[PDB]
Amino acid sequence: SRVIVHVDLDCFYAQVEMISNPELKDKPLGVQQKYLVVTCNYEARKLGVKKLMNVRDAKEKCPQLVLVNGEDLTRYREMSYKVTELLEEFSPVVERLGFDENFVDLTEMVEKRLQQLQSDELSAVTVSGHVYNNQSINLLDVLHIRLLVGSQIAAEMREAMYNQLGLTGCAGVASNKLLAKLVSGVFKPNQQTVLLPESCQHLIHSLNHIKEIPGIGYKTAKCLEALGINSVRDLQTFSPKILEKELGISVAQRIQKLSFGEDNSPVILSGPPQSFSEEDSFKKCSSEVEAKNKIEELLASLLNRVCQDGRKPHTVRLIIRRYSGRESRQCPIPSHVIQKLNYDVMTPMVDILMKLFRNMVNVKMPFHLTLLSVCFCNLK
DNA sequence: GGGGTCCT
DNA sequence: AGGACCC
Ligand SMILES: Nc1ccn([C@H]2C[C@H](O)[C@@H](COP(=O)(O)OP(=O)(O)OP(=O)(O)O)O2)c(=O)n1
Ligand SMILES: [Mg+2]
Ligand SMILES: [Mg+2]
Repeated sequence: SRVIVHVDLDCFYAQVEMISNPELKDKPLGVQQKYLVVTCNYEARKLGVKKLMNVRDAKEKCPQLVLVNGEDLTRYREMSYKVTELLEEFSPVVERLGFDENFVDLTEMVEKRLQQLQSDELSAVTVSGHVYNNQSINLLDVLHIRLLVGSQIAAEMREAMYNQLGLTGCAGVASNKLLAKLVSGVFKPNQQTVLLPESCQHLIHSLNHIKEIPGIGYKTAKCLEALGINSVRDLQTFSPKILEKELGISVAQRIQKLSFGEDNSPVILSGPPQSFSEEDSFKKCSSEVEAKNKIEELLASLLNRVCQDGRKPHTVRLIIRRYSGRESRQCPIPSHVIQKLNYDVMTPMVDILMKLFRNMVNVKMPFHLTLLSVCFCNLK
């Protein structure tokens, strides 16, 4: 009974970079974070570059590959919010998934448009983009009609994103979030597809690995494989009783429904972010003098972002990762420090973070850190 | 990697 | 505070 759209930008970081430096939009491009090419444009994907590939492999598999540094997410994050604000203008319930994916619940919009339709141009209702599995449309099936109106709205969304933000992307229209996300990637890049209900099982069985189901991640998949469960059909067919006692009642029941293409989870309004964090990874930090400097660097960056936002963070968290898996310490922020917008907030904040740091790290005995992160949360 | 979410 | 998920 729902019409959901999943919007997925084409090679997002690379797209932002190509727009920033149009001298790049004609060469194979890779966006680099440390030793990783986290994403690349479709010209590089032709030359055999894949997501999250090593720069050694990349530089060898494509020596003409242009690399730009994408460790600072500032510009990506800003464009990311322009996209979801644009979608929110179509319909206010927009759920973000990472920086480059959004779900919108179109069912009220679709119903409104259909109520405005007369007899002449309901003939007449046509699909925009691809129909998954090339299945024939039945114009007398109200479910088909509602999903086709969905595809028209999705086309308007992609058109607005291009005309207003210069961005291309894909869309998937289906009856729930799981299916919309699975179907959006069927034709890429810069294309869209709609899933009609009688093709649901074809879509779910098209998957080759159980980890390809959104909601089934690394740990869960490893567990399932441990159990002899490898195909979607294996999971569909496994004993609920055993699954429940192996993974617990909540996860087992949820993921088994997913394996049938069933997902009743609502599209949630993401709204403003609930946390701001910054991190830096490194080979080695083994002193407190370094720690403090790193933390000060991160803290400075964060205060720029708190300042921009408006709301104020009421707790701080320090996160670490030691050599050879993360640990954290948090505490409320003193009320007087919370009012800064002018003064000197650095020293009192670094004082707090260093205490947390010494709480976790025993500095009287040697240590080896490989990541540091500062997070502001509990915003008001 | 450099983010972000929610539940236990 | 830690674990699991998503990108
Ligand atoms: N461990 C990971 C996995 C993902 N990413 C980033 C790179 C991508 O920009 C985005 C997730 O990748 P997508 O699946 O959205 O793929 P892209 O948007 O990069 O390209 P496309 O959608 O065309 O496949 O988040 C990341 O930072 N770290
Ligand atoms: Mg994308
Ligand atoms: Mg998965």
